[PDB]
Amino acid sequence: EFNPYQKGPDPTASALERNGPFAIRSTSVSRTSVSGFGGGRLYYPTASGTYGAIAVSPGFTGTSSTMTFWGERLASHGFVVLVIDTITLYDQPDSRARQLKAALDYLATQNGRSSSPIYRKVDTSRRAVAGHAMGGGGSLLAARDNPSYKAAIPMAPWNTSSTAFRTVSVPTMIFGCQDDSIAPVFSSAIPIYNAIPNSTRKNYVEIRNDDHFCVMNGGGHDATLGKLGISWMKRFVDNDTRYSPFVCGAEYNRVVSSYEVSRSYNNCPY
Ligand SMILES: *[C@@H]1O[C@H](CO)[C@@H](O)[C@H](O)[C@H]1NC(C)=O
Repeated sequence: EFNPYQKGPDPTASALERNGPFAIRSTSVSRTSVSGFGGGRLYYPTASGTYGAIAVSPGFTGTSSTMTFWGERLASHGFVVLVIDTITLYDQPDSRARQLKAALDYLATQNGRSSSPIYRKVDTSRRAVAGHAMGGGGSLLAARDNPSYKAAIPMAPWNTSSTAFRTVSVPTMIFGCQDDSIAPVFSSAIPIYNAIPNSTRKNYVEIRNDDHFCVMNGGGHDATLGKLGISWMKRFVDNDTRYSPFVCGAEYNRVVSSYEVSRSYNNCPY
């Protein structure tokens, strides 16, 4: 099927386990130069063309410096990625959802500014969210409230009641940390997964024998979580069905049946 959003080589496991084939630059977004979020860190490919836009939120008392992995790893596979700082360290999930929307609106603005390093670099119609803990809840609430979004990746989601997510229509991949002692997977992440309609493309992958920061910088799951996140963004932000096997096929089965993973659920195939 013709796909104008397809970029980069045919994917193989080893390639998706490391920084991608797009050379990237990063720049700081000053809190003072934006409204509706606390600024953050911008990653973009230096090669020409338009790329999907992704906004990533930290959790409670979290800063963008703790998620630079996701900025670099996603951008280097061919996305424009803004890891936000929030207005306050203490912003709740609903607030983080509004800030993720403003962050994506910010990218759409900068796309039309001749001065911006991402001038003419953003496909403003192809937007996704992701986040850690209350940022994960926030990404899923932003997906609920903005059903034009292409993908959400909540990671170790925290407080928000599962009942909030019974109408989510955005393709959602959730990461769990099996021994999360802040947001226990069986009471926080898995009920959220289960609440999403079975008509929505979804996936849950849980990291074995690890706690709440297993998805964050220094978490020690770059190869697996990076591969799954790149693959989910590629599949849904870019409509790139070459990535299906990494979320539903042979390469997914090898990962979820490995010693690194304690659970997976999905409504594959897709
Ligand atoms: C949910 O969707 C999946 C994939 O389409 C399907 O295989 C499965 O049987 C569905 N579950 C229920 C309860 O219908």
